[PDB]
Amino acid sequence: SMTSHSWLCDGRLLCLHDPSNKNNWKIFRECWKQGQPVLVSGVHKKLKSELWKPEAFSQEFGDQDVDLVNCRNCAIISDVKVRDFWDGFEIICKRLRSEDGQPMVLKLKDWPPGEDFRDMMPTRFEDLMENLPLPEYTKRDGRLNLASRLPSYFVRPDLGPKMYNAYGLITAEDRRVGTTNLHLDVSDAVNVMVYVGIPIGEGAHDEEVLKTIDEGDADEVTKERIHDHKEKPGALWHIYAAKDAEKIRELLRKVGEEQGQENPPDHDPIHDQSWYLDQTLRKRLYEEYGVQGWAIVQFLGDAVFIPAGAPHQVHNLYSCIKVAEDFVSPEHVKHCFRLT
Ligand SMILES: Oc1c(F)cc(F)cc1[C@H]1CCNN1
Ligand SMILES: [Cl-]
Ligand SMILES: [Cl-]
Ligand SMILES: [Cl-]
Ligand SMILES: [Cl-]
Ligand SMILES: [Mn+2]
Repeated sequence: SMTSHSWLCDGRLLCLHDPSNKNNWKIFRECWKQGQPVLVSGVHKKLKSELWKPEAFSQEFGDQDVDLVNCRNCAIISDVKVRDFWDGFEIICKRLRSEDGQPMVLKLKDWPPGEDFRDMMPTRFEDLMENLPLPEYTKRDGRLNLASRLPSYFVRPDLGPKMYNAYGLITAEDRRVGTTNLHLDVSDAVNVMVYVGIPIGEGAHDEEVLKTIDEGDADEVTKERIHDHKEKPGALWHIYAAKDAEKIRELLRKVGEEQGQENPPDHDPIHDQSWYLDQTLRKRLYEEYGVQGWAIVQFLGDAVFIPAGAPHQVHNLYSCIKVAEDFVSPEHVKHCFRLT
């Protein structure tokens, strides 16, 4: 009952349906050469589901020391146990509370740390790397991944993968906050949604998630994946073409000045990783600068391909475990060159 692919974002986004189809490159490479992001669905069906549960991470690693971020105000919670994060992932009555008694929104910072994923979790590492889509691009030694083949005239990505773990944003005020603020990377990346935790306690929180997707500018086919197929939505992305990055910098310098920030005329608001483009800012970008983006809802098992140089931001709808691998495609190697 499956086709090779379909379109999202009104024809502007390729969606591949079979993550292990040996002919995916033939559809992928034209969209990719044009600087577009790409979605691949179904990767969860390829993985060992018991390796990707929050309860297993808490049991195996719960005594490690970590720092957390309060997503609502960017405050750092220093030197707590990683079980203090995992045990509140889905069960809200266990979640650390603010001084005022609210269940907090928390991101687990840099865990596993640096390049340690493979050493700490060798079985997770194997399960992910063996099941990544477009493997000639995405595997450490794929024929179309230049990462291991480039001289020092190019910025090379760290050894991955990297895990991205954070709770869902909850309230109407939370609609304007990012999980990961607007930034860009000089390498390509593939980001896989390996687990979505839809809570209980303040369970009945479904309604604010629909208003967020709608105001997020999501297309009508993406709204159908909820109501028709009952797939689990993880996170709302906005991605912008690499060619539009300077126009985005101009908007954010004008807004920083309007808000009384005192910045030099050359400072880089995208590198600062301090902005989240809310509905007001995304409309201003379109109307005042002529820039359109891609609004993407990443469901359980969706792999998002983010092109080198493309500004992007992430807003978790529910609690998410994401795992990402950097790579260097020949199509986009210009973005990591250190001259001209
Ligand atoms: O994966 C499938 C599949 F399950 C069914 C089909 F009719 C076509 C494909 C595509 C994918 C890329 N090229 N073959
Ligand atoms: Cl490009
Ligand atoms: Cl492991
Ligand atoms: Cl491939
Ligand atoms: Cl961030
Ligand atoms: Mn990134």
